[PDB]
Parts: sequence; structure tokens; C-alpha cells
Amino acid sequence: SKNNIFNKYPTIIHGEARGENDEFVVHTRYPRFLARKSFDDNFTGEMPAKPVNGELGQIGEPRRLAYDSRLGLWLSDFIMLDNNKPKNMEDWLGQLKAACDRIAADDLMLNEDAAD
Amino acid sequence: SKNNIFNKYPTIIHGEARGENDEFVVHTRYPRFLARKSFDDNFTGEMPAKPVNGELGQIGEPRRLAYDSRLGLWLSDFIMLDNNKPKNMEDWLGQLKAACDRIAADDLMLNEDAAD
Ligand SMILES: [Mg+2]
Ligand SMILES: [Mg+2]
Ligand SMILES: [Mg+2]
Ligand SMILES: [Mg+2]
Repeated sequence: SKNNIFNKYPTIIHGEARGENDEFVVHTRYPRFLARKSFDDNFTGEMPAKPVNGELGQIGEPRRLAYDSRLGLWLSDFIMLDNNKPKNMEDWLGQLKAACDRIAADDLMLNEDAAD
Repeated sequence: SKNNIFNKYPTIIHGEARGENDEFVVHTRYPRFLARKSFDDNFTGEMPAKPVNGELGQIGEPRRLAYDSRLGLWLSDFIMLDNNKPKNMEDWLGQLKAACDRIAADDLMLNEDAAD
């Protein structure tokens, strides 16, 4: 089973590619995905008081699913690495938002790790 | 089609996770995969004269497919992100080795990018 091998990986993986300012992320637990992570020009990288609380919505033309952390970090171009079909859409959207919030928070931790 | 969305991503993505010394890679062209990338204790990070020329083999107990760059960099725990079944095994193994050699070479470029 491929899904089990994912479990050998750390839950959140932060990625980059040469020649690219945009970054990338892989989420290795359900719902598993690859996503692009981009940053507003005025992104600070300072952790907020309350936990991260972003929104998933359809944006741009054509409308594409995207995640706005509300802190300057975006996730887009999602690719689901599971082949199942989620029974409940509301549940699936919710589980995906919660994974994005953690990824966003995990990314803010990168900067504070480096200051230490 | 999921495969086409992969094409929006840069071919090779280099990853890390907090709390982990091992690193990660995602290859976004055929054959697409996620892999763990690890390093001998005496890894230098200096580019070689001739191109990278690693080997894929079965290693460890139980025997697992792994890639040895012969330069200190390893790839293991491969997860194929395509669901097809390769017609020819020799061809498939070969295409995978060639992707690993580029990934290894792309990783050596990370260090020389940073020196510049
Ligand atoms: Mg617009
Ligand atoms: Mg950052
Ligand atoms: Mg041994
Ligand atoms: Mg390195």
C-alpha cells in the first residue's frame, strides 16, 4: 500500500526549487497533497497571537481552489495524492483547511527556528 | 487530469521538515515520485567533473529499492506518484535512475548557488 509508505515521511514537508521564488509543500497525512506556496510582497513571517485561521475559496479566472492564510502566505495548484473520492464534501473541505492552517503555522516556525 | 497539473510545478523540488536532518525531494515529471534524501556523514557537496552517475539497487533488510549517488547522497522510500504500470521494467528502472542523477546534480547546485 502506497498510503502506508507516506507514513514514513514527516507530516509536512517544505520545498523549494532552483530559479523559483515561489515555494512548495507536501502534506503526507490525509488529505495528502502537493501544493504551491506563495507570499505577498509584504509578508513578514512573524507568528500571530491566535492560531492561524485561513480560508479556502475559489479565486482568479478561471476559478481555482486556493488557500489564503490571511497572513500573506497562499497555497494553490493543489494536487491530491490520494485517489479516493471523499464521501462528504463539507468534511473534506474542512480537513483540508485544517491541514493548510498547520502548514501555514509550520512555515512561520521555519523563520523562528532560524532566529534561534 | 492530475498529471497535467504536475506540469505547472518545477521538475525537481527540494524539501525539508522541521526536526529532521534527512531531506526530501519530489520529482514532478515522469516518473513522478516523492523520495527521502539522506547524506553520508562525510558528504562534501562539491560538484564532480563527470556527470553524476548513481546506481539503483535493492538494499538493507528487507531489501528496499534505493538510489546511491556514489557521492554521499541517497534517495530511498520511493513513492511513485503515477498510478500506471510501466510496460517495460528495464525502461522504467532506467528512466528512474536518470531522474535520480539529475536530482543529485540539482542538489549539488544548491550549495554552489549559496556560495554565489
Ligand atoms: Mg485577478
Ligand atoms: Mg518562509
Ligand atoms: Mg545494513
Ligand atoms: Mg545539501
